[PDB]
Amino acid sequence: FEHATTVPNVPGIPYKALVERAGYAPLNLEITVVSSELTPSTNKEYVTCKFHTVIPSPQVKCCGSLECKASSKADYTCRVFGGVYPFMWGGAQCFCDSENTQLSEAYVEFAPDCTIDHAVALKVHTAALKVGLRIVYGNTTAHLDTFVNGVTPGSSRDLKVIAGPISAAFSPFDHKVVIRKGLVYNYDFPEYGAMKPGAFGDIQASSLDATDIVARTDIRLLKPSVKNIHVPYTQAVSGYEMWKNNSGRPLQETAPFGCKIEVEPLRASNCAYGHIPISIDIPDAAFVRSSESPTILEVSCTVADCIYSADFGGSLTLQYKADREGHCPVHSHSTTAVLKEATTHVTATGSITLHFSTSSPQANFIVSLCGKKTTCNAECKPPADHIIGEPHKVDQEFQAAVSKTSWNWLL
Amino acid sequence: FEHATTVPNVPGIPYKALVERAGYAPLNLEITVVSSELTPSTNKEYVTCKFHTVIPSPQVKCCGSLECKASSKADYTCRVFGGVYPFMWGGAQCFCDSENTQLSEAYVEFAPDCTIDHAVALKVHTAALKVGLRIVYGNTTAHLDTFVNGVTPGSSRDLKVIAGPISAAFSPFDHKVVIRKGLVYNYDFPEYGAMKPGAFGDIQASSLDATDIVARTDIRLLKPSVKNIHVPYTQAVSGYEMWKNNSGRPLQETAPFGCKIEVEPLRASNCAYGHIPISIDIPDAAFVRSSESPTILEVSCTVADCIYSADFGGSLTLQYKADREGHCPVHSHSTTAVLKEATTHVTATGSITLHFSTSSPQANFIVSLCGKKTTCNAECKPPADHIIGEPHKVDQEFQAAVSKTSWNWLL
Amino acid sequence: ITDDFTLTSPYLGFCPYCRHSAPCFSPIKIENVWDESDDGSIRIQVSAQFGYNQAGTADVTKFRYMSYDHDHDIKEDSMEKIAISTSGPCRRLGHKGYFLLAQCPPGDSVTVSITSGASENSCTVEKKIRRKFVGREEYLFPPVQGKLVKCHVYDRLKETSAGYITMHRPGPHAYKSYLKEASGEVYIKPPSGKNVTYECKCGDYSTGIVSTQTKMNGCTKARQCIAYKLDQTKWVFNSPDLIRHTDHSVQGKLHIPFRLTPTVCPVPLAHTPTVTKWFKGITLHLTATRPTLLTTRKLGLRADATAEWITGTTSRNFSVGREGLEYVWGNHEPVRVWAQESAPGDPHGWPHEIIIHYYHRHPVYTVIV
Amino acid sequence: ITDDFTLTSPYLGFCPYCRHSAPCFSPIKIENVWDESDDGSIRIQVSAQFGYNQAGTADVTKFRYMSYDHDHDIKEDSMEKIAISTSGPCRRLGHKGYFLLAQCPPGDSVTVSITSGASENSCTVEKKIRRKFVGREEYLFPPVQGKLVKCHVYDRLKETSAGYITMHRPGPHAYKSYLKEASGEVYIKPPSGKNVTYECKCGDYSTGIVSTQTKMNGCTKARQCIAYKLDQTKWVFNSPDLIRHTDHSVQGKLHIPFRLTPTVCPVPLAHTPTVTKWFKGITLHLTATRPTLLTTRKLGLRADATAEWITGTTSRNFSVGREGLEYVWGNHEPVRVWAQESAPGDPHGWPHEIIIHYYHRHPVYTVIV
Amino acid sequence: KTCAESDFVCNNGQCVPSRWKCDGDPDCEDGSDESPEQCHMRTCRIHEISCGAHSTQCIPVSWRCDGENDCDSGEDEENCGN
Ligand SMILES: [Ca+2]
Ligand SMILES: [Ca+2]
Repeated sequence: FEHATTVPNVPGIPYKALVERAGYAPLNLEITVVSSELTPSTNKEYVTCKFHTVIPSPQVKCCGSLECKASSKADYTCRVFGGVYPFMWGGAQCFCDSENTQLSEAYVEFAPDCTIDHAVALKVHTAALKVGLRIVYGNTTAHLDTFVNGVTPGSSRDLKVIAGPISAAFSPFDHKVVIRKGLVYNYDFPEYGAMKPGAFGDIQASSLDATDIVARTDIRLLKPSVKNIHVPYTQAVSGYEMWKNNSGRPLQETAPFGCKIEVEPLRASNCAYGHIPISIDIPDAAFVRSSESPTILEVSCTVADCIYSADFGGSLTLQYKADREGHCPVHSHSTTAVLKEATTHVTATGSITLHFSTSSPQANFIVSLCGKKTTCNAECKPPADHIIGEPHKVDQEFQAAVSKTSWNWLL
Repeated sequence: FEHATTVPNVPGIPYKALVERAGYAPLNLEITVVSSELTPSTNKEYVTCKFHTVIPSPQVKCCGSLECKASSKADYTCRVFGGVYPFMWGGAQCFCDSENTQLSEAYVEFAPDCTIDHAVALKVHTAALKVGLRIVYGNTTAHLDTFVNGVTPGSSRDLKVIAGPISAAFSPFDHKVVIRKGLVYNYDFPEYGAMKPGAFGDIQASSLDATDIVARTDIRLLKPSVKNIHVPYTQAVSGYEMWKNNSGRPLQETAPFGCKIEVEPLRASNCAYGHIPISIDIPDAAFVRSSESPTILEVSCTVADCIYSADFGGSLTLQYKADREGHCPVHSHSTTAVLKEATTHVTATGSITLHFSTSSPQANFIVSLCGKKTTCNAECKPPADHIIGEPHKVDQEFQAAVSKTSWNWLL
Repeated sequence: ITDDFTLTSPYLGFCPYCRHSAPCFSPIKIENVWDESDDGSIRIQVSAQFGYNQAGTADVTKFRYMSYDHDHDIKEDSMEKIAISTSGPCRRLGHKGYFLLAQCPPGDSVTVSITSGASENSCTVEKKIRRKFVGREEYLFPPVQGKLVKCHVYDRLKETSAGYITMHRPGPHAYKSYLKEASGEVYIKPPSGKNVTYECKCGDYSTGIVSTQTKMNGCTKARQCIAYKLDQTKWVFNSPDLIRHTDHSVQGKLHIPFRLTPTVCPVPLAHTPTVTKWFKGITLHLTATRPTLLTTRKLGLRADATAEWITGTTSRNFSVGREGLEYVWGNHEPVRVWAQESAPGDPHGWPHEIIIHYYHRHPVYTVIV
Repeated sequence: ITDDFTLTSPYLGFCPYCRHSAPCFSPIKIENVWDESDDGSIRIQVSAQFGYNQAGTADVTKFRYMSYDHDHDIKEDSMEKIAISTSGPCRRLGHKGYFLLAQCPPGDSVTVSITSGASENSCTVEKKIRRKFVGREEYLFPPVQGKLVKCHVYDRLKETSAGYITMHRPGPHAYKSYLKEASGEVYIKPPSGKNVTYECKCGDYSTGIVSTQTKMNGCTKARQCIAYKLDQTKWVFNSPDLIRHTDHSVQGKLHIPFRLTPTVCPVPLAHTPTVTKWFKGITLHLTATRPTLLTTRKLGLRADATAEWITGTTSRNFSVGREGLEYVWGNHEPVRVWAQESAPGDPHGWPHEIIIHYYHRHPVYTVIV
Repeated sequence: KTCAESDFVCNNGQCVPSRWKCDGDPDCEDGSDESPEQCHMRTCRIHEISCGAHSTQCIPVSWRCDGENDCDSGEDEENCGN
């Protein structure tokens, strides 16, 4: 028998519910979320690191014509000079005076040790949402995982749970996102093939060891004017390091709703937002006829001093007279008063002590114990301590938050 | 023969007065104060300095367990950790695995070098006053140092003086004062017993050599996880050092009225404020009757130039004639004019020159040569030099600081 | 890749400094310096092969020298004479071929020099090496006990491949001491037993290989003629300070040792703060003797994260609402704090306390109503 | 309190930073560094007794330290191998027992090291050392001529005492080399000519005293049984890296040398200010090449004191009333200045310019009248 | 539970930090942390000398010519001075 329900997406805290069918004993139902990671569909386009400029030994021709060719090396640059005189340890390298020519050469490559701090550029879209559920009902536990889309059910061995579409929708990742050393940033890198000198993506490559490196660092050679031989060069500041200097706060400490971003599959696990509705089909085997559930007469509810706080402040007690031994689920039919325990053992004429966590100044909520419904009204004070490390159980709802005394004072 | 007067409380500046009787020539009576201390009563309660934590060697019991009982030593924090395997230069210090515990403890005691750097906390009240003043009467000099209440007298060689209560009473010290290294601050330290970590008074003790001291520095012990044996601990920043860093200006350079402050008895000496009334009696041995005192008549005034300032600016000349040669005191009855000289040698038809100072634009003041009064007036110009190192000998008064020309103009 | 080391030779370089602080030709010229380790280590590449004998028989405590004088050969000296420094003397952790490891205090220049011997030389290059820490909570010495975090240190073991460096065939190496200016003619001379390859152009281009003092065809000035040795074939590094050969193709590939290897390392933990709780707020009595980081962020629809390196013993006032607030402090785990609705007054009894209670919470909904 | 050093012994500490930049067990471990002097003197306390031979007969040029060998005995070394350094080398000033005094420029860490050839260690701790001056007018070196104030400086004489140190019974010290794992069982092997005691829970708790190798019953692993020696009786300090005895009572005391004493002390005098006089004010013309403090205050009921460190050549303007002010520049004695009335205009002016003189004085009280 | 990837795995599965591996000190129950299989070795430690040149047994250097054998062979009580 299916049972439509709406469950808030707040991992860790439960959501009590009661499912009832005519001619059948009521069954307790609780739904708890233990993990919820949203995994965007990524697509790498290039990686980058700090370029290491290499300058090959300059070739000189003793007064003969010289000119280079065009190669596929990254940021290749030729400059031919006329009227030089190189001086090595044994001086006068060329025999020919004021007519020899030398040509420079410079091309960039990935640093030998940049295999450990390479920055990966990613493009992400269409953020899904996968949740690991945990549901129990009538003394049996079920552990399962399912998606959030409205079609595919994450099936257990016996269960069939269809998690409906989630009302709210957001993604902490922007359109473009970079990755380095396990920290997930939020940048807008230049696209492939369009570099900018001194900014991020100064040197591009499809893979770490790939030979198709493309870079632009606007190197410009200079005509040597020193007695000995050395090829001078001027280079723009490294772009990746410059980005690293003022990288800013990573998304691990900036994403809203409390998501903690993992790096290996680029997850956003364990954060709370919105309401995810589900449709659970309970197998018929779990139910039981109404002739087996204990019957109870004269159920009365007395309320001890409570506090509407995150923790289980409110106390409860019941008086009854049953006819046979058994265990009877308990649950309250109010949307702003969550109980503590579902199954309880019922003796002939005993008393049960409960706990609950209200969010309303007055406790006008109906408690349903094994089918019998009772109402009890009370009045209790705000909490004393005003900082807790436990998230709240219910919402304000802006209706029951106003006391009965204030209500009859206004009206 | 008693006389009542009020000497202004300004050390170093004498003021001139006379006494008149029946058939007795007036005699000079000037009162001056050389020193005046202001000692308030103190009540030391504790002395503090920077601590030095002494962490005893940890205790380990092999294949067993132990408990630690608290002691009375200052901030004795103790813990026990179960399942440790201590190591040192010779490994395997315990013949037991995950069953032998260790004992970690720490306390606080006075530094071995703070016997000079200690800060003493005081609490002062009922600031009394004593003054040592010089009296010259009849060309006779006496030195007395009496109190300020109108009860205790000061007697030396038939010289009785009574000092009345001061017109205005204050103290340069606040309720709570603190002393270190011979200079006094002005701080509000916590009461003896309520310490706060990281602030002044982190350690309290009756004396630097006391046995039982009390302090709290929130010593908290971490869990040992290193391979060898060593106790971990974290502590708050030493409060005394922080206060020394953020002390502020000492009271030596903040006390008003110029009270330079000593530190051995916690005095406050040599400053000027208010008026102190004085009653003094003179024995008749210094009194001369009118029979032997030369009688002076036909007094006259003329002055070369008068200029009002702090020092003796104006110059006054006197013309007279008498019957006998001797000594005749000269005095100015006006409160805005004083005479530098005290006694003069009078002749038959001589002429003496006198120095006077005045704070009024008009030098309209009378003088009394052996009781013979006469008018004396002139116009005085403002001084060119507006910065000097001598306090003004007279105070500004109304109906005198206004020039006669302007007085006529507004009338 | 290649690992045999008997057919490569060191070379001279134009060191920007020297012993006398001048542009100098030294056999200890250095090309690159790397400081990408979280330990302070440094990999230095020099122009004098370390840890190898004259013939390359892989001796631990010998290194090639490439002497100054003409008829240049490769000699060796004891390894104890080597010593590198940045601002003060610093230790050495390994050596292999051109590269030698290091660990030096922060400074502004890197120096490698030979201490004693017949010739003393040095080489300094401007490179800003500054102290770096791991994670947060800047420290100065690694603590005895602390949290373990993932580091990245160089591997001091020599047999760890990190990269790819090339060599090339040696180029011409001219010498001035092979020419004589005695009279109106040019004389050349080779060393004892060596066959130089003289060649120069005055009148027309010419070459040749000789063994003793050889006459010229006829030509006045010997400055314009050159000569070099041809009996050399040892590979050299692709340095920017050598004459390129005619072909200049890659001959052999050898390794750059000391691969950067991930590992663990301890980091200090701060002093745990003391928390004071006030209505819809929180105050932290933080304390740290060295720069430590404190980051907060809300759990609602807006984050407005804050990061500030606090250094003293301060007190910060944070605002926490119904949604929540998480904060980290140093290397500690994140901790979450949720605020409830507890305002002064009472929602019963009298209206004058009901309005007080309802004013602090939602201070605009009660006003309009 | 005792002064004989034949009843004590050194101990092995755990220095956080040895020479090879790693936690280590060292004999030259230092515990505290006191920096409450006024000339830069430092009282370092280490874990090795100085000024005594092996038996402790008060020899100037000898010092003790425990040996790394397993038959741990106190050994000897020459005194001139001990060096102190923070940033540059420190110059030693004395030594007695654990302690030794030094003096050297500020840095960020204090190190002592044995620079011998056999055993060479270098402990190091993190201590913030900053240079301290006395009084005002911050200086670098004590000037030759100046006023004399009260400094507080450690005295080099070792016969003084300011402190109270304790020693306790030396705790157990087990060695892993006293066990064997020959075939299946354990062999407890004492050293040559000495007695060791073994306490173990091999099967059940047991103990025994022997001086020669024996065979245990029911043992299968070497680790399970540990044997230590019983020849340790000399008193040892209660450092937090040792193991306390079963009682751990105070059983002797020694002095902390180099007490703090007052001493006459020089301090520079700043350049005398040049004063210019203007109506109801003062214009000081200051100058100073180093941070100098100038402080002023009034003589009336309200002090409005001001203190400010200046470092350049600047001028400050002050206002002086009828009651006057005092200013204390640098180290010089206080000087007091009183101001009088010198407003422009004759108080007996024939024209109506009587107001202007009565306007500067009493600016408000003359408008109404 | 699942052992951390940051810690070492013994033959017994005990999880210990990687620093304790290859330090000449048994930090794990079965001794696989210092076994020659998990750590490459040639020369012995400073305080231990190889014995027999066949079994490569290492014993403390103080165990020489003491009068008692400390090896599986008989090369322990010879070549020592008086
Ligand atoms: Ca190990
Ligand atoms: Ca033996």
